[PDB]
Amino acid sequence: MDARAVAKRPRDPADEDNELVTALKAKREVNTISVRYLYHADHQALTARFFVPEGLVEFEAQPGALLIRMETGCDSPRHLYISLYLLGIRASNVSASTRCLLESVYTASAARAALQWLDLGPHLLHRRLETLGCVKTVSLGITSLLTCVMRGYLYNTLKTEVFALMIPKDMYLTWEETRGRLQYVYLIIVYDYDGPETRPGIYVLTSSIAHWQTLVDVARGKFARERCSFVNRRITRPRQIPLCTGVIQKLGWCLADDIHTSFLVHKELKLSVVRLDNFSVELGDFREFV
Amino acid sequence: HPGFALTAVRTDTFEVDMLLYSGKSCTSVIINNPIVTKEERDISTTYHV
Amino acid sequence: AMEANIFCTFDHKLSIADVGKLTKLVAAVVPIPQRLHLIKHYQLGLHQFVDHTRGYVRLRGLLRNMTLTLMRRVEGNQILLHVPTHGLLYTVLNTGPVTWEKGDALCVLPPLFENLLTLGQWELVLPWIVPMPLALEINQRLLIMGLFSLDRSYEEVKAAVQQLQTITFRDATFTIPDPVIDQHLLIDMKTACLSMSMVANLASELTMTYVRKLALEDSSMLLVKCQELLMRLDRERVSPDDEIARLSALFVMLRQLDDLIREQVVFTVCDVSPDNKSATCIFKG
Repeated sequence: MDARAVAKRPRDPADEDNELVTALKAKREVNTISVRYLYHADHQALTARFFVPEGLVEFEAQPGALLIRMETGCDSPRHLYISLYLLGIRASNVSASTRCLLESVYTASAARAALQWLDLGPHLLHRRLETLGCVKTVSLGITSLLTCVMRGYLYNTLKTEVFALMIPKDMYLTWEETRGRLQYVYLIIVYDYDGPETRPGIYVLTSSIAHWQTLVDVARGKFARERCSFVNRRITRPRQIPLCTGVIQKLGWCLADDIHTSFLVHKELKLSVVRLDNFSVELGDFREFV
Repeated sequence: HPGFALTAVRTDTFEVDMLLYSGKSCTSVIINNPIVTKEERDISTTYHV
Repeated sequence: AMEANIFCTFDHKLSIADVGKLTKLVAAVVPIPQRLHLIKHYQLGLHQFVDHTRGYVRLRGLLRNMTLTLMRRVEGNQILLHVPTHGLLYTVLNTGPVTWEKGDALCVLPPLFENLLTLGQWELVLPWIVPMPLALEINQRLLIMGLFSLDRSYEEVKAAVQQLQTITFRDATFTIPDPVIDQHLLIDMKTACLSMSMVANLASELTMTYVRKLALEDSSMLLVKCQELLMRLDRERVSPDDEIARLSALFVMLRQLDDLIREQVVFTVCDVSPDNKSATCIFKG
């Protein structure tokens, strides 16, 4: 060790040669490959690759959407990768027109099997689902390829353009009238226990609150009817074991000025969505509140 | 013999060797230099060409 | 270009065959007790913590307090461990008995079972990496089997314990160990079970007065239904210092159970090889 080496400025990947360039320099050999500059070299976002059947890809042909993994106990493919837009067809928090439109658009064979698996089991949606962040490419076919980010700023390969995330309008919820320049966005599931079925609601929530206790306080304040329904089913029907009138998962941080309202088109059908351009994904697990 | 005379239908698959004919410069292919993309994992780094 | 690393020196001599045996664990997880720079081999693994009176939940708590590390190449006379930093991605070896799928969430559990290389007074043991639903199921089943420990004499309890002991998952059907030995409970399991049963018992006779006092005021009006539910439970079946002591006992007993209540979401997984023993994942705090 020496003083000059310690004081010297940090190493510079910015202009130092890439490894393949170093090797080809060492032997003095040239391949036809444009070896010098490696794509995705500066990428910070963590990327995963997923294969999906052809039926589900609709509304993902437009880049940007939440990709959800759902479970099926059968021996044959145990997990199926579903989109948030399709998941709305099950929620009771969707207007009749939007649910009818989604039901008409997603009438491919594979989609209805996932809908059967969602409600053919005793367990609620909470235990069945898990979130995978945001999807950003298409390669169509009988089986299509998706690429998706799990800790990311959401961008094209050259970063020539930022990719937004779209949320359907009926699911979007806000609990404050004024927005601080930073606010987080969460996934919200609530259950109605008064009806015969355990009828689930699907929500997406933007809030300037980062601390769990106050967020849960506000959630229990707004969802009081659903909490009362949970208590009512617990008292009314013994030997039944209900749980977690609502669950929370943290999914995103975004700069509040970025939010816009936009329309989305596929199969020359028109959907209404809310849009977040300069979005980023931060992933936590599900958590329960009562 | 029952009171019907059913007809059967079945498929057979063959393995064959082909000859494929074409004319001089009937199709043209336009290509660029191969471009390398990186995917980083701790124990092994992979590149796509 | 070097990076942050932890150096470990095996104090006992290692034969060539032993080094070849250890090198198969290129990227397995290894816990270390403290974040030193030059650690001695006795500290690696969970062997120094295992005991004959102390139980599984003590190991879980110690592992929660433990610092998780990842392995790097083994070489001449030294082995290198890389401590992960949040939100980078790493390669891990699936030492657990359960296969993984894309998008699974993982957490670390103390082990329950080739074998790994040993020395004269030493063995090397590593914790399990398990998907979260199975971790919940196994903790629930082992704790509930701790409850049945008292009634074991009757044959119903034996059959129920056998049924609880078996666990099924995706192409996995292993059996977990019975938490009782010689019809006796290990002391940590006794403390955890007693704490849960006490916090259950205390709430039954404490809530009624405070609930009925608050019933006069609730504009959210579900607390009155809570009071009615407690009264229906009653149908199914003091000096202030004692009261304050009872409240303190309730909350300290609840805190004792907090050792088992929350799960560290250590890893989330990226696509896996057909060599499925090996998989990639992103480290989470």
